[PDB]
Amino acid sequence: GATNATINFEAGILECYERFSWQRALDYPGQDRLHRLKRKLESRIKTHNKSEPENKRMSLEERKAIGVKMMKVLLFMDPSAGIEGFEPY
Amino acid sequence: QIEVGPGATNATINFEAGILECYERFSWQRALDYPGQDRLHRLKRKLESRIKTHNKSEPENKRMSLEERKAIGVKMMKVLLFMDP
Ligand SMILES: [Br-]
Ligand SMILES: [Br-]
Ligand SMILES: [Br-]
Ligand SMILES: [Br-]
Ligand SMILES: [Br-]
Ligand SMILES: [Br-]
Ligand SMILES: [Br-]
Ligand SMILES: [Br-]
Ligand SMILES: [Br-]
Ligand SMILES: [Br-]
Ligand SMILES: [Br-]
Ligand SMILES: [Br-]
Ligand SMILES: [Br-]
Ligand SMILES: [Br-]
Ligand SMILES: [Br-]
Ligand SMILES: [Br-]
Ligand SMILES: [Br-]
Ligand SMILES: [Br-]
Ligand SMILES: [Br-]
Repeated sequence: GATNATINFEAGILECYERFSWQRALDYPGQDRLHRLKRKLESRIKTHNKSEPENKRMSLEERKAIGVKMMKVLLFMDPSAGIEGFEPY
Repeated sequence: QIEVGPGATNATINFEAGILECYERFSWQRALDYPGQDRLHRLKRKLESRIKTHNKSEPENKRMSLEERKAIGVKMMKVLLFMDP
């Protein structure tokens, strides 16, 4: 529910920790935090997906893309994936 | 783990202050379940403590409040949000 939405949002959040860690900006307790979040969302995704029909199931990967989009919208940024898609103004 | 420089302390505080801002924005979608609300409140509480401790560890002209650090965090979040590996 609010559980699905919250999972997808948290999957975007995870993707951002990951991107930041890739750029060597995430500190060591931050990377512990990233590992806890990934394990926790994995277990939460397994459970949520097990309680829905086949066609209402989504991998972590798909969900990350959903949460990244949510994050863009909330921060008032163009919602399109990737570096392509900006408007001029 | 990934090896990082001393710059990552402040960067991670700023980053996480951007994260917190996002949770806060998402919350106003009432889309945030109880474990999500607890994660947000705990984030804010721990970040305030880290900010106070880090600021107390720095000159004065480098000290920054939570609201200033969120502003830095959101700047970083634009860059990150549009470069997908
Ligand atoms: Br959603
Ligand atoms: Br450290
Ligand atoms: Br932490
Ligand atoms: Br993604
Ligand atoms: Br903003
Ligand atoms: Br934009
Ligand atoms: Br898209
Ligand atoms: Br779009
Ligand atoms: Br993206
Ligand atoms: Br890209
Ligand atoms: Br537009
Ligand atoms: Br490394
Ligand atoms: Br550094
Ligand atoms: Br920074
Ligand atoms: Br978080
Ligand atoms: Br809340
Ligand atoms: Br706040
Ligand atoms: Br300050
Ligand atoms: Br403040």
